Amino acid sequence: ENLYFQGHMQDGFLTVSIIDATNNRPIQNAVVNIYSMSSSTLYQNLRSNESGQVTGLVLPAPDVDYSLQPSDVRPYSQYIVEAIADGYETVVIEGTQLLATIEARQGVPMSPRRQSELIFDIGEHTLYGTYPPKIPESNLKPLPPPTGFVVLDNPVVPEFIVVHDGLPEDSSAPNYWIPFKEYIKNIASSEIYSTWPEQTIYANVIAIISFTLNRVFTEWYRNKGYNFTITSTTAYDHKFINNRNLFEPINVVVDAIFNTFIKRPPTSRQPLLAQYCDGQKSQCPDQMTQWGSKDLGDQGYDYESILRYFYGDEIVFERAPIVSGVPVSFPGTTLQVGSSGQYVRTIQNQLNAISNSYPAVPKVIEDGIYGTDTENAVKIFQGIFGLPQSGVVDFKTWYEISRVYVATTRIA
Repeated sequence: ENLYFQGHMQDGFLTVSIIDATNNRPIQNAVVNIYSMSSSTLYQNLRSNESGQVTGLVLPAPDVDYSLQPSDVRPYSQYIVEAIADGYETVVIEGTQLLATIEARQGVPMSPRRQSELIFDIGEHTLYGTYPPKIPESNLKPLPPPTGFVVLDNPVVPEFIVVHDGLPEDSSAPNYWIPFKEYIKNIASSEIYSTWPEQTIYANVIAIISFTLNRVFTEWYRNKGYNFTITSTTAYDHKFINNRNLFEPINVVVDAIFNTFIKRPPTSRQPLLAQYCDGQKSQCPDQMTQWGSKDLGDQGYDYESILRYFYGDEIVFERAPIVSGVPVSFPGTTLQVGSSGQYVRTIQNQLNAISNSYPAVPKVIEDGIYGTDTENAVKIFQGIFGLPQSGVVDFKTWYEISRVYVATTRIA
């Protein structure tokens, strides 16, 4: 006797992206099967398109209401996604998590080669499952003295994070090189539900970035003699799940503010080691509660006041330099039809390169004039990587282009 009948299901959406793990190139015409979780078929023999994608799948998901309050019911569905493709070792993803009204994006990296298969398993979301609580720890850490290079004396967004999938002291756990923005998206997809108010996603993603960039900037684990940047566990850091699916509302937020962080006191060099907790299973004062920032989201607060409410009035928001592996930075003005010059020529040069791996991206004359041709290439590109198809190269589209350009021009 809930709102409806117990068992009621809504539509949540899915897009599957199949990429060759050795060169990041999309795989076309792979088979994609979907199953449920007891387990039975739902979709059979889906074929990936020329961008390696099968888009717009529709899958049942619990009532969205279960993800807007603390609940005993799992607020998301779990599915199995199977990718098969000739020449490639098959990949099964178990536990792909679907939220009603929202697009889940599942990435499938396949390696080239007989009867072996890769199984990635996605555990329970931290807001639902039970995970070891976060070992308490100080918010500010010691630093080496300033070398006087200012960019070196202050946080910069690295290009990669080296994640240790296990406790720090378990030397047998694997280390993965994750691109920064895919890292933050993976943490956020397990820490919050993307059916949450926009301003609440922003404020939680900035806490995640402050934390993560404090591990990077203080070189926490290297100066303790480990060969990694952060671990995947909830006790020392936050829950990272290799190849879990990301969510569209979270991806667009991160694309937009992935270099923004908290400083407290405002004179800090290092970003605040911003810590949180859900706020039902566990309390944590002087810090942020995930469920508590949802309330303030519901009550219409913006993100600077959500964070200032949990961490204090005096905090300031900083934007860190970004190493993207293209030695040009976004110039601070959106490029669009009409624009001209070297930044436009650089966009067109990157998109043409990308289009050798993603032929859906039509080619453009590389002349430095942002014409209809370029706006159409940017709209198709945006559409492939889950971005609003404004056809406009603002900050978030700039670094997404650089990210794919590098990912596909790296080994081949």
